[PDB]
Amino acid sequence: LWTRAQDEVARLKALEELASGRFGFALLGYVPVKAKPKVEEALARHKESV
Amino acid sequence: SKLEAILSQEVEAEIQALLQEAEAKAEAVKREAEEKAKALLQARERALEAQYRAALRRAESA
Repeated sequence: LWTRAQDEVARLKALEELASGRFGFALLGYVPVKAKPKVEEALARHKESV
Repeated sequence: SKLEAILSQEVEAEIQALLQEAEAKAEAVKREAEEKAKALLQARERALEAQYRAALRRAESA
């Protein structure tokens, strides 16, 4: 329960650090080159790869 | 572009359903306007009926 609570609280604290655009939203991150494939696979799992 | 079309069609569907319920609000306004119109015309029907019916009563007695 505390693991799921820490996961959801980290999700809330990260969404606090987002940038919203009035029913739109911007996101800016930094990720290494050795994980670009898993990042592209996760980004393909959006609504239409938004 | 793509996300323009997706979210803008979403707002289209939402406000189109809500504004057609607002057209139903306007249609209830027209419905009650027809209600007041038929009440106007039918009360005037009853009024002219009763008035000239009593006028025939009075001309009969005279």
